[PDB]
Amino acid sequence: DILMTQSPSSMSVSLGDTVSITCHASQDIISNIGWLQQKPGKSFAGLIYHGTNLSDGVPSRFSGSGSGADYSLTISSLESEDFADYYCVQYAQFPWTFGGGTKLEIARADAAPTVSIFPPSSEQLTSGGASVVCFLNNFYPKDINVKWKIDGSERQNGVLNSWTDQDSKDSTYSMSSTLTLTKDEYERHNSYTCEATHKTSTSPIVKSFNRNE
Amino acid sequence: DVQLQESGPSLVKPSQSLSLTCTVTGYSITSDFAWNWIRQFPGNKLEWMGYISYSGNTRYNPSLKSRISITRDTSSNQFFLQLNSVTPEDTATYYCATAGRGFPYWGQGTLVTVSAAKTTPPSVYPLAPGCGDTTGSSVTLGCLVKGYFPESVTVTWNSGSLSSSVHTFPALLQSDLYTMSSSVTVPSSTWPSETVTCSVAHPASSTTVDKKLEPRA
Repeated sequence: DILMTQSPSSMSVSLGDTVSITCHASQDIISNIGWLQQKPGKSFAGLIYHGTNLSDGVPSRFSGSGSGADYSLTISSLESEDFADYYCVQYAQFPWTFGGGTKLEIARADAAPTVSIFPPSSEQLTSGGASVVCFLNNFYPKDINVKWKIDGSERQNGVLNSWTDQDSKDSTYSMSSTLTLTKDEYERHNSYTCEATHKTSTSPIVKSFNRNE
Repeated sequence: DVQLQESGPSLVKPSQSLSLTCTVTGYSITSDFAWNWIRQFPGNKLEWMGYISYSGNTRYNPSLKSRISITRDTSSNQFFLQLNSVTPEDTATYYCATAGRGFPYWGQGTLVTVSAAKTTPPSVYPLAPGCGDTTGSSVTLGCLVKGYFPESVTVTWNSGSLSSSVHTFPALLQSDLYTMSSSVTVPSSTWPSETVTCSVAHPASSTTVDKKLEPRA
């Protein structure tokens, strides 16, 4: 099976920039190649086919070229929508195989996050559980470190972190740090503190509450 | 202008058989093209699985060969994926697509999970802002989705309206169960003013529950 060597594995250009993504066939597929775009969590929409042909409804910012074992995709005047995943596919020899994909990212300036902490709802409590939740939004770069405390003592148990991929609307990320306790243990504590440390800030962002309240 | 409508149940037990259906409209599968099954594994790897041509002619990816079976129905105008002896390792997002001239038309995809874990319906919880801390210009609200399986929910705020300034964090798996939450950011002349509800659908148990974000006490 022919190996579709895709390059580069990821990027970070600016808006209105231009990218060239080159896919490299293990052999010589005579232009039987397709260029797919996958928009976040959606499905695919074919961009180029047979190597150099634009698919209908496809903008003239997109265009591909190549011969033999070596093919590429360029997108001029990049736009927010364009910052998604791209995959080449080869359909000359069986089995048809796909490239390893290329993620695309908008280079942004640093952002300090906007941190919100959320006590457990009095619906989860009455249910037995109790999660203390924390959102850190609209920041760059992705690398963040959140830390929890309970009346001072730091807590690593029961936390669960989730990052979103980049928002193309604003080139930022967000993450939700979840602490999950038993309603009993929750009731046995006063203070709950969420600490975001980002390359942006010298001292962490502290949001906390009193269960007392 | 073809439409791919891929139906089929999304939760299959290991060793059992996975069987899907693409439903083609605005084009005849006998007329033309190659009609395919493509899976995308979490971590976005893509495997081509096989196809059946316009002329009922099948080709498979040999790494499946033994267990794969792609057939069609003229009358209804549909093709069918069958995959036997599934393993956990066959858990991907299943796409049907058309071939020849590239891959013009695609289905919307279908997530398939291979697991012995039971379908749990998700408990939704509103996450209103912290206690006394009244806001000002900005106010951030949330929704937390607990104890559900398998993968596939859709949190919408009201119903699309609050489209902008919404972050819905991908789901995290712990002990056969997903917990996931979503934050919405608003002005104020908006909330507690406008009925801001969290609209979550989980198809595997038909549990389109809404929860209404109200201030605490």
